[PDB]
Amino acid sequence: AASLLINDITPNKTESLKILSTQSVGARSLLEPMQANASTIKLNRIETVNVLDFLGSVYDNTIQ
Amino acid sequence: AASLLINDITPNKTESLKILSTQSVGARSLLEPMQANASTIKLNRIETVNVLDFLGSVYDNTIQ
Amino acid sequence: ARPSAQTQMAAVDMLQTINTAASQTAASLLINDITPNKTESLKILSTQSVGARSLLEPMQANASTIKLNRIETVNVLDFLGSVYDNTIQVI
Amino acid sequence: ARPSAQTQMAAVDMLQTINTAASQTAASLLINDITPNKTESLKILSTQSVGARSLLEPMQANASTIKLNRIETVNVLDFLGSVYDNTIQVI
Amino acid sequence: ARPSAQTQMAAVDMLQTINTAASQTAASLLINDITPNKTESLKILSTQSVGARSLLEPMQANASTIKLNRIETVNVLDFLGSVYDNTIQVI
Amino acid sequence: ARPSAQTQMAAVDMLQTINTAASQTAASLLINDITPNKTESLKILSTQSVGARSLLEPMQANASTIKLNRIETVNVLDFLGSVYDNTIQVI
Amino acid sequence: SAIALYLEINKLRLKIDEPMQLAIWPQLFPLLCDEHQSVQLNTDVLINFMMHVARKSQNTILN
Amino acid sequence: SAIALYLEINKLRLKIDEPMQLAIWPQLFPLLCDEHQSVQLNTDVLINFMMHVARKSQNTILN
Amino acid sequence: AIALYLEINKLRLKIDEPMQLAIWPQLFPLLCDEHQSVQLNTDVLINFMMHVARKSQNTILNNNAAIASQYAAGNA
Amino acid sequence: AIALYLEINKLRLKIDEPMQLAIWPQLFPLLCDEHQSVQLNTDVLINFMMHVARKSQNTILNNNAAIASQYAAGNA
Amino acid sequence: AIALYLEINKLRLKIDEPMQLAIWPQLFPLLCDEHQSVQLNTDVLINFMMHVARKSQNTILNNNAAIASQYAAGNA
Amino acid sequence: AIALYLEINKLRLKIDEPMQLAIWPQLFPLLCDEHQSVQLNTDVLINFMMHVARKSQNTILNNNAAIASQYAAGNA
Amino acid sequence: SAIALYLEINKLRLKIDEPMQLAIWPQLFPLLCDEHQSVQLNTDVLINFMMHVARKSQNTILN
Amino acid sequence: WPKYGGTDVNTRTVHDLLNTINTMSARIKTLERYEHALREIHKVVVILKPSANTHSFEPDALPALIMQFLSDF
Amino acid sequence: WPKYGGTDVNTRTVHDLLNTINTMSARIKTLERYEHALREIHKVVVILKPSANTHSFEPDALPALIMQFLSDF
Amino acid sequence: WPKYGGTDVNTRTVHDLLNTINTMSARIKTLERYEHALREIHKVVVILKPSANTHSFEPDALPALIMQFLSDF
Amino acid sequence: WPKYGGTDVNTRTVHDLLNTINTMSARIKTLERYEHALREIHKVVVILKPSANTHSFEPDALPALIMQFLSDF
Amino acid sequence: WPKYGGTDVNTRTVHDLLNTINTMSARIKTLERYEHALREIHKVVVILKPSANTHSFEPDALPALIMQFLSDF
Amino acid sequence: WPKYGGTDVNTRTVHDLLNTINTMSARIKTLERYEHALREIHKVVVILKPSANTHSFEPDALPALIMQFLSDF
Repeated sequence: AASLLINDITPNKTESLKILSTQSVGARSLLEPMQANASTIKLNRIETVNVLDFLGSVYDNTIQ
Repeated sequence: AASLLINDITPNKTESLKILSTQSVGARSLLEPMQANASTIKLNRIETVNVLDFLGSVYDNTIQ
Repeated sequence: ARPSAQTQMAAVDMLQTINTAASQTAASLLINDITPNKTESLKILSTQSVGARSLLEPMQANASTIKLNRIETVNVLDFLGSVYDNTIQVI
Repeated sequence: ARPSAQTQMAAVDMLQTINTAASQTAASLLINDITPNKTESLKILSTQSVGARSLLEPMQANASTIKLNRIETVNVLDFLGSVYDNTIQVI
Repeated sequence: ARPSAQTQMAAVDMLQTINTAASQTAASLLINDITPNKTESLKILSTQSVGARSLLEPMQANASTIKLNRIETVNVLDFLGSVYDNTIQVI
Repeated sequence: ARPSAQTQMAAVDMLQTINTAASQTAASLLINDITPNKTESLKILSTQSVGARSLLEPMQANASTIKLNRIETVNVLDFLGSVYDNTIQVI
Repeated sequence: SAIALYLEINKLRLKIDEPMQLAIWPQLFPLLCDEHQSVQLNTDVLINFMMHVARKSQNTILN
Repeated sequence: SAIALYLEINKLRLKIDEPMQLAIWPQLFPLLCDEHQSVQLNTDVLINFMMHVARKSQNTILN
Repeated sequence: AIALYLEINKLRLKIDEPMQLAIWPQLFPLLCDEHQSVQLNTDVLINFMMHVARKSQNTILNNNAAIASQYAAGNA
Repeated sequence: AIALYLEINKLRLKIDEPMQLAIWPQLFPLLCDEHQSVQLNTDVLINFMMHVARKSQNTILNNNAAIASQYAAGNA
Repeated sequence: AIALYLEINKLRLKIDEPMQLAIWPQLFPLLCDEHQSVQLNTDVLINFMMHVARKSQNTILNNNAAIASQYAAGNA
Repeated sequence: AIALYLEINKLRLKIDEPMQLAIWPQLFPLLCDEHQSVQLNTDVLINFMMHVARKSQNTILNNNAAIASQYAAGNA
Repeated sequence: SAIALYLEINKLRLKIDEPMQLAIWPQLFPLLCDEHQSVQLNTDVLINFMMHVARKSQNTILN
Repeated sequence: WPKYGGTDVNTRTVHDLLNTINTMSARIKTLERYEHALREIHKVVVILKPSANTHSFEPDALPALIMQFLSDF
Repeated sequence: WPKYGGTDVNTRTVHDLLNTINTMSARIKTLERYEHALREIHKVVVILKPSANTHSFEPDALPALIMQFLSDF
Repeated sequence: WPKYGGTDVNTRTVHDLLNTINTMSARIKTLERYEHALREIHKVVVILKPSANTHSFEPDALPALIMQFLSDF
Repeated sequence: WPKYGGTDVNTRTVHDLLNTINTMSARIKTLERYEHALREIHKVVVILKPSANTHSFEPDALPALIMQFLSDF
Repeated sequence: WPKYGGTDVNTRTVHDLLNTINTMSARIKTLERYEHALREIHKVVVILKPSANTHSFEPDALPALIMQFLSDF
Repeated sequence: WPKYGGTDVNTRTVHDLLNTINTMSARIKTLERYEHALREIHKVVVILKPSANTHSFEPDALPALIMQFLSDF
C-alpha cells in the first residue's frame, strides 16, 4: 500500500479519514480544519513548511 | 513470542495483564496507574527515562 | 609513476600564463573596479547584459538605495548568474 | 616495504603547505579573533550565515547576556555546525 | 629473525615522541595540577564533564568535606571513568 | 646447538633490567620498609588492600599485640596472598 | 524562516511540478514576503493539490 | 539528568520515529526544561504510543 | 512571480546553496504582486555583486589550476 | 520544537557526543512553548563558539595530516 | 539506585577489580533511598581522583610502548 | 568459619604447603564461633608478613630469570 | 564485608538479571549501606526470586 | 561524483592535485633556500664595506652591488 | 563520499587543494627572481676567480665563496 | 570502521601514521643534533673573542658572526 | 575494535597520532634553519681552509673544525 | 586472551616486548660506557689543570672545557 | 595461562615489561647527551692531532688520547 493510495481511495469529500490516519505519524494540523468541514484553511509559514515536507514524504514513502 | 506481541494480543483496555507480567522484569511504575484505571499518568524525568529504555528494549527483545 | 618535476613545473608555467589571461573576465572587471560604486565596470558590462544597465543607471546617480521591480530584479539576477558562469565576454 | 625517508618528508612539506592554506577557515577566523567579543569574525561570517548575524548584533552592543528564541537558537546551532563541517567559505 | 637494533631504536624514538604527545591527556592534567585542591585541572575539565563541575564548585570553596547525592556521585564516577578511558579531549 | 655466549649475556642484561623494574613490587616495598613496624609500607598499601588498613591501624599505635577477628583475619590473609601473587600495583 | 519555506518549496517542486505551473505556488508565495502573517486558501484548492501529489506519486508507483 | 532523558529520547527515536512526528515527543519535552516537575499525560496517549512501538516492533519482526 | 522564483533558485545553486546572503529575503517581497517594487540599499547590492564576482573568479582560477594539474598528469 | 531538538542532536554528534557542555541544558528550555526565549550569558556562548572552532580546526588539520601520510604511503 | 550500582561496577572494572579503595563503602550508602546524601572528606575524593589519574596515565603510556614494540616487530 | 578455613588453605598453598609457620595454629581459634577474636603478638604478624614478602620477591625474581633464560634459548 | 556482598550481587546479576530490573536488588541494597543490621523481606518475594532463578536456569538447560 | 566548480571530486583528482602540490612545495623550498643564500651574501657584502652597504636588502640589486664592489676594488 | 587511502574526500578538499596550488604558484613566480640573482652571483665568482667550488653550483657554499672572493680584492 | 573526523580507524591507518611519525622523529633528532652542533660552535666562537661574543646565542647570526670574526682577523 | 599487532586501536589512538604528526611538523619547520646555518658554517670552513674533514660533512666534527680554523687566523 | 590495558597477553606479545627490552638494554649499556668515558676524560682534564678544573663534573661542558684548555695552551 | 617457553605469563608480566620499556626509554633519552659530548671530544682529538687511534672511534681509548693530546700542548 501507500499513503497517497489511501488518500486517493478515501471516499470522503474532505478525506479526513486518511488525514486522521496519517496525522498520527505526520505533523498535519490539516486534520482539524478538514474534519470541521471548513471552507478555507489559514496556513502560516511554519505549518506550510510541514505541509510541504509531508507531501514530499508521502510522495516517496510513509507506509505505516 | 515477544513482549510487544503479548502487549498487542492483550485484550484489556489498559493491558494491565501484560504490564504486570513484564514489570516483574522491567522497571515500570506504569503498572499501578494502569491497573487503577487512572485517566492520566504523572511522569517525572526519572520514570520517563525508564519508560523510554523499556520501550526500546521491548522493541528489540525482552522475551521471558 | 608520478609525473617528473619538470612536467609539474611546466604545468605551473602554463597555469600562471592562463591565469594572467583569466585576469580579463567580467568577474575580475567587477573586482578591480576601484570606483566607490561599480560605475566603470558596469559601463563596460552594460554592452553585454541588461541587468548591468539597470544597476548602472542609479549607481551613476549615487543613490543611497535602488528600487527594483520584478523584471529588473530578474535581469540583475541573470547578470550575476552570467558573471558566475563567465559567459560575458569583455572586449 | 615502508616508504623512503624522502617520500615521508615530501609528504611533510605538503602537509605544512596545506595547513598554511587551512589557516583561512571559518574556525580559524573565529580562533584568531582577538576582539573581546568575536565582533570582527562575526562581521566577516555574517555574509555567510544567519546565525552569525544573530550573534553579531548583540555582541557589538556589548551585552552581558543575549536572549535567543527558538529560531535564533536553531540558526546559531546551524552556524556552529557549519563551522565544524567547514562549509563556510571565507573570501 | 629478531628486528635489527636500528629498527628497535627507531621504535623507541617513536615511543618518546608519542609519549610527549600523551602528556596532554586529562589524566596527566589532573596529575600535574600542583594546586592543593585540583582547582585548575577541574576548571579545565568542567568544559568536558558534568562531574568535573560538581567536584569543582566545592573544591574552590576549600571545603573540608563534600556532600554528594546519587546524581552527583554518578556524574563523578562517570567523570573518573572517562579519565581512565581517555575520552576527554583537553583543548 | 646451545645459544651463543653473546645471546646468553644479552639475556643477562635483560634480566638485570627487568629485576631493577621488579624492585617496585609490594613484596619489595614490605621488605625495604626499615621502620620497626611496617608503617610506611602499610600506609602505601592501605590504598590497595583492606588487610593493609587493618594491620596498619594498630601498628601505628605501637601495640605489642593485635586483636583480629574472623573478618579482619580473612582480609589480612588475602592481603598476604595478594603480596605473593604480586597483584597489588604500587603506584 | 522564509529561507526554509523557499527551500522546501523547491524540494517539493523538483518532484511534483518542475516548471511551477500550479496556482498554489503563487498562492503560497506571500508567506516568503512579509513576517507575522498567514495565507487563507480554499479547502478545495488544498485538497486538489494533495490529490495532485497523489496522482504524481501514483505515476511514480506505476513506474 | 536532563541530558540522560534527551539521549534516551534520541535512542528511542532512532528506532520508533526518525522524524519525530508523534505528539508524545513535544509532550515529553517539558521534562528537559525545568527541574523538580512532572508531565501529566493521558493513559490513552501513553498506551497508544506503546502500541505504536508494538506495531513498529511487529514490522521489524516480520522483517 | 514564477520566473523570479526560479531565477533566484538558479543563482542560488550557483552562488549560495543554503541561501544565507541577506539579499534573498530582501528580494522575496517581489514574489507578491502587491509588492511591485522593493527599495534596496545600494551598498547591499554592491556587496552581493562582489560576493558573486570574487566567488566566480576564484572558481575560474581553480578550474585553471585543475586543468594544469591534469595536464601534468598526462592521462586526461 | 522538533527542529530545535534535532538540530541540537546534529551539533551534538559533531561536537559533543556525551553532551557535557553547559550550553545544552541552558538551550533545553526552548523546547517548551512557554519558554519563548532564554537569557544566556554572552561569555558562555563565546566559549561554546570557541570550543566548536578549536575542535573544528584541530579536526581539519588532522585530516590534512592523514591525507599527507596516505600520500606518503602511495597506495591510496 | 540501580544506575549508581552499575556505574560503580563499571568504574570498578576499570580501576579496582577487588574493590579495595576506601571510597567504595563510603559511596555504598547512596544505594539506600534514606541516605539521600553522603558527606565525604575532600582529601579522600582527591586521592581517589589521583589514583584513577595515575593508573590511567600509566596505562596510556604502556599502550604506547606496546604499539612501538609491535611496530618494531613489523608483523602487526 | 568456612571462608576463613578456605582462605587459610589458599595462602597455605601459596606460602607454606606443610603449614609449619607458627601463625597457623594461632589463627585456628577463629574457626570456633566462641573465639570471636584472637590476641596475636605484633612481632609474630610482622615476621609472617616478612616471610610472605621475601618468598614472593624471590619467586618474582626467579620467574624473571627463567624468562631471560628461555629468551636466550630462543625456542619459547 | 559489604564489598563481598556487592561482588556476589554482581556475580549473580551477570547470570540472572543483566540490567537489574528485579525489585529484589533495591530490597537487598541496604545491606551495603549500614553495619550491624538486616533486611526483612517477604517469603513470597524471596521464593518468587528463587523460582525466577529456576526459570532462568531452565532456559539455560533447554539451550 | 561530487563536484567543485567544473572538477569531479574523487580519488584520482585528489591524487593529481597532491602530486602537483608536492612538486611545487619542493620548488618553494628550493627557492626559499636561494633567498636565504642571497641574504647571507648580502651580509657578507655589508661586513666588507659597511660604510655604504647598510642601506637596505634588495635581491635584484645585490648582483650589481657585488659587481660595483669589484669595480671600486 | 570518495576516499583517498581511507580519508574522506569532499568538495572542500579539492577546493582547498586548488587554492593551495594557486597561492603556491604566485609565491613561486615571486621567488624565481631569487634564483636568477643567486646564479648571477655564482657566475661572477666563477668567472673572476676560477677555483674549487666554482666548479659546482651550491647555494650553501656561495656566501662563503663571496667572502673569500671579495676579501681577496 | 570506527572513524576519527574523516579518517577510518584500522590497522593500516595506524601503520601509515606510525611510518610517518618514525621518519619525522628521525628528522627531528637529526635537526636537534644540528642545533647542538651550532651551540658548540657558538661556544668556540665565544672563547675565541669573549670580549664581544658573550651577548646572546642566535643560530641565524652565528654564520655571519663567524664571517665577521674572519673579517676582523 | 581493530588491533595493531594485538594492541587495541580506537579513534583516540588515531587522533593522538595525527596530533603528534602536526606538532612534529611545526617543530621540524622551526628546526630547518639550524641545518641551513650549520651547513653554511661548514662551507665557510671548507672554502677558506681546504683540509681533512672539510671533505665530508660531519656535524659532530664541525665545532672542532671551527676551533682549529678560527684559532689559525 | 588475558589483557593488560589494550594489549593481548600471549607468547608473541611477551617475545616482542623482550626483543625491545634486549635492544634497549644494550643501548643503555653503551651509553653508560660513554658516561664512564666522559668521567675519565674529566679526571684527565682535572689532573692537567687542577687549579681550575676541580669545580664540578658536567658532561655538556666538558667538550667546551677541553676546547678552552686548548685555547689557554 | 599463556606460556613463554614454559614459564607462565600473566597480565602483570606484560605490565612489568611495558613499565620497563618506558623507564628505559626515559633513561636512554637522558643518556644520549653523553654520546654526543663524547663524540665531540673524539673529533677534537682527531682534528687537532691526526694520529693512530684518531682513525677509529673507541670510547675506552679516548681518555688516554686526551691525556696524550692535552699533555702535548
